[PDB]
Amino acid sequence: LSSKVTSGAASQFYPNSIYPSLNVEVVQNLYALSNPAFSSTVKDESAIKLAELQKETER
Amino acid sequence: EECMFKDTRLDVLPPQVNPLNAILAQHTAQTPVHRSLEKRLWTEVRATAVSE
Repeated sequence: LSSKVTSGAASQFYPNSIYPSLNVEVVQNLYALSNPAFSSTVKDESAIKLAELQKETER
Repeated sequence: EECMFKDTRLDVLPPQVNPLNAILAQHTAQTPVHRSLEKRLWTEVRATAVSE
């Protein structure tokens, strides 16, 4: 799943309805619920290579 | 020829290189990325295990 839709058709049936015939639609994305964690050395020839590989992985 | 009458220990010192960096580098080069993310999951689940 990617999105959630709503539909307020029951406002016509609601008593003392302030919103009769509410023909609109709300759509909300879901990537936070699907992935809450989305928000988140002397120039040697070894440590800089390690940093490069770690950066590639994170990339 | 006059090597005995000198002190070049400062001219020649042992390097401060950590071989662990080359070892972890060869480990990352051998491993794939999904295992790295799995290891991040193992660490997170271990954190929750220590929490509970």
